[PDB]
Formats: sequence, C-alpha cells, structure tokens
Amino acid sequence: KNFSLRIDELEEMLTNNRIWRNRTVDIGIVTAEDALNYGFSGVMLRGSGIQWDLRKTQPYDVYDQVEFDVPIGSRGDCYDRYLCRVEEMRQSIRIISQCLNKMPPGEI
Amino acid sequence: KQDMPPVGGYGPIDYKRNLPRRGLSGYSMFAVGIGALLFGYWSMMKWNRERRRLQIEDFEARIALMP
Repeated sequence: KNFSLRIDELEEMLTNNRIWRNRTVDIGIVTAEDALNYGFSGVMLRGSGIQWDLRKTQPYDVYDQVEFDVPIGSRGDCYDRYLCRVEEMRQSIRIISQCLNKMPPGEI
Repeated sequence: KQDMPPVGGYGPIDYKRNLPRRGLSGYSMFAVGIGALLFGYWSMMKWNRERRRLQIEDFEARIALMP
C-alpha cells in the first residue's frame, strides 16, 4: 500500500526529464521480422510491436483468474521498451492486491 | 487451523500515475522575466549617471590645481 509513491518518484526522475530522454531516443531501432527471426522473447518484443506473451495465452496455475493488462510501447527503440517496465510494475501491485482476497485455507 | 487469509481490511494502493502540480504556465511565464529585467535597467541611469556626476567631480580637482 506504500509502493506506488516510490514508483511515482522515478517518474519525476526520468520520464519528464529531457536529457535522459535525449540520452535514449531512436537508439536500437530493431522492429522488422528479423526482430522475431532472431528469436527474441518479451520486452524487446511486444513493447516493440507484435502483441504476444506467455502470461494469458498459456496458463501456469491459478493465474488466469486475475485481471491485468500488458503494456505496449509505440516504436521499436529502447525508450519504447523502457516504458514497458514502468507499467509492468504498475501491474504487479494490482495482482498482489487481487491475489490476497482469494486464498483459501488448506494443505501444503 | 491457524492459517492466514484475513476476513477484511484492504485498499488497494493505486496503479494511477499523475502529479500535475502546475505551476504558472501559459504566458504567465515570460512576464516575470521581462519586467524584472527592465527593473534592473531601471536601476541603471540613476547610478551610472550619478557616478558620471562624481566622475566630473573627480576630474574637477585635477584641473583646478596644476598651475
């Protein structure tokens, strides 16, 4: 309950800043079908384009019974695979705050 | 029987992302800049011209003597 203030710190530290934005825009523009023929896994995927993940097309355990969304960035550079990770941490807080309400007592 | 899951007491914290604390934008800026800048120029002409008055006063003592 006291973590989203800490992720709102780095938003002020890096997102709205210009120099770090100027330090990383249009660097590593790899977006073609050789960005998938190289056999990449996620981010340095879908945040560059092609929507696919192993987190709601393939189940693990009770993992589909929770609600969340998956981030997609705009172009195929590092700054649009950086902005996956800010929204990705804004998903794990929801899932933990969704998982605690649903645990039954039982065995190990 | 002594397992975890509590009956109640939940938030959550937000997934939200906002802090628009602006901030005197939109032509309110450039207005405190120009007026205070000319205020510094307004502080001139009352000191340099004043020191210029003392500058002729300083050269006055040189010319009055030296015969």
